[PDB]
Amino acid sequence: SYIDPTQLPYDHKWEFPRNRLSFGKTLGAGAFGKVVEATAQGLIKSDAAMTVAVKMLKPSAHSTEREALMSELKVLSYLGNHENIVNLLGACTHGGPTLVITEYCCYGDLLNFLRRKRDEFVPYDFLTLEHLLSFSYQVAKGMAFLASKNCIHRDLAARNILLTHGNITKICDFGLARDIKNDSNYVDKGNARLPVKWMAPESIFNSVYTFESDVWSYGIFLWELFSLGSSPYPGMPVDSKFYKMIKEGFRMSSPEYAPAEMYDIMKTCWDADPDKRPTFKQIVQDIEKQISES
Ligand SMILES: CCC(=O)NCc1cc(C)cc(NC(=O)Cc2ncc(Oc3ccnc4cc(OC)ccc34)cc2OC)c1
Repeated sequence: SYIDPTQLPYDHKWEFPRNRLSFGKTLGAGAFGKVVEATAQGLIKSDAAMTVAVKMLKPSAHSTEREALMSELKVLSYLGNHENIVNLLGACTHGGPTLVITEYCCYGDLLNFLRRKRDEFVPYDFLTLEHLLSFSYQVAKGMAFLASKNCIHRDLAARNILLTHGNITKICDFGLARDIKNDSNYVDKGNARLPVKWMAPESIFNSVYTFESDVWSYGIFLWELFSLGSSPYPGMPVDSKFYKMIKEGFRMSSPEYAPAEMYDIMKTCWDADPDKRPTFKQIVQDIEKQISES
């Protein structure tokens, strides 16, 4: 962490009346929080209703989760509106519990979209390599933006990327709105339940989260993307042998649909030395080159 989100301001330009929100289906839910679909009235100038996604806490939440949701709101408010990030539309801080209102992404999380389109994929409404290459570029653009705003995501994965109109991918963070206890992609590591297969060695062994640890996770995201939604390190459990192999330089082979030039990006993201890993800006530039050559 580079910034203290508790020292960030909350612009009351974001404040929305909670009486104007009609709650619908649950998009995602965890132990202490949820993401719910809602209709927001008078959010538009013409007073036309619109579909939004509302993140909020469950009555099960404690003061830690209440602080975490307020810091999340202050970070989302601070970041501003970028095309490859979920865009904050408003919030309800008075009259009750905190409600973080964002745009609704038509097609949900990228992981489930990739698994759904797996059997309807062609390299050259069919999913293609052109789409995958555009998703990899958009995620590095969004991540390059967060790094410039001194934000470390800490949980970069296909599950925390959303797909909307015109094949636009948006970085999100379900966080407390994800059931990490029942998600096999989160392992028990001490007092925590962490996404070990997406984590840099320095994050696992020293709990260090940098710009470079987020780049490692991006390399895992790329493997997921070009494997069409497969789980990393297939058939390998998170045990004593797994940590040993990662420290010994073992890295996954290319996913089945990854261009050789994308696997090169993956290999550099997974360098044991964080200083030898590319920046998200270098990655954007690298993918730009690859896209232009197509
Ligand atoms: C955690 C603490 C912190 O400081 N974090 C920094 C940080 C950084 C960034 C880039 C984003 C965030 N936060 C969010 O992105 C919150 C959030 N995440 C997913 C959400 O899920 C959905 C949003 C929109 N549409 C959907 C559609 C769907 O199925 C159709 C299904 C789900 C959806 C909704 C939602 O807010 C309401 C937070």
